[PDB]
Amino acid sequence: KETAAAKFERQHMDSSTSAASSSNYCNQMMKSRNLTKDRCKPVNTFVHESLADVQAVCSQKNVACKNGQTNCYQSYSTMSITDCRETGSSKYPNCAYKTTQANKHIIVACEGNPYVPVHFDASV
Repeated sequence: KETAAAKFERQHMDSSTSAASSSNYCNQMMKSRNLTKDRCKPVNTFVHESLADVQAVCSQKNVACKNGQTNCYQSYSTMSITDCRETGSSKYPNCAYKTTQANKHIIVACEGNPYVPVHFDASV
């Protein structure tokens, strides 16, 4: 089975594009990255940075996760990210998403040995 670290990568990393400029980026990526089985996953963010630069966030600014737990880390810099949010007319199995692009700080939850991202907690 897919580890938590691997799931974070599949769901949240997109190092090979620098940004989403296409209105169809999320429609394609949510399907490609296996986020549309059974139900459309409603909301998901992709990060357009190298895996090593995202992994490096686990030793950046320690902050609380949005549930108040202490294993979250905010990137010092903004990073290029894309939010994918299921539209108000989307109907599974034809999952439809609004793509929005921005530079924002990311907040990841890290766990394990090695201590790596396992959840995309928030953006700032």
